[PDB]
Amino acid sequence: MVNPTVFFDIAVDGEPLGRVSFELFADKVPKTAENFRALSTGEKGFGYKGSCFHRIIPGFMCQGGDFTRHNGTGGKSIYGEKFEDENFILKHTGPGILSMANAGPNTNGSQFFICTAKTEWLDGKHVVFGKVKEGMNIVEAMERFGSRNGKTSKKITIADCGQLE
Repeated sequence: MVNPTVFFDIAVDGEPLGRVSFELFADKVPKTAENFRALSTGEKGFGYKGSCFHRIIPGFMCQGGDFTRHNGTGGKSIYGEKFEDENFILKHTGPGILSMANAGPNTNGSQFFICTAKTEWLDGKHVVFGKVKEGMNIVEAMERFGSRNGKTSKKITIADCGQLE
């Protein structure tokens, strides 16, 4: 009944901002996004819970999301390392769609980005799946405290996570 949605919080130097959730096409990608459900509630035990960003570029994209811990899992696959690509029936739309940035060839991975601009010229190499349910108003704020080069005037941190519904 209905697709599972996950919420996310955006922090800035310890100060809260808002809340952004993603519907996620668990039906279009019954595999890659099928694991994210467990890596979003910390149920797998590997969940990072309280991470940050790596790079931010206002005008092109953002990228910089992982969950590498001392344990021994790292950012890649919740049930292994890499997995073949299921499909990309999902078209490239929206100024900030959800997908993933990995090697490309049979390696969906866990890496992902935000994207503040329409960049449908990346698809074809990775498996796209996701979107901006609600809270986009925040996705813009973070795209103003950064810097056109890599470094960010501020620092994005996570507070809590899990399943919206």
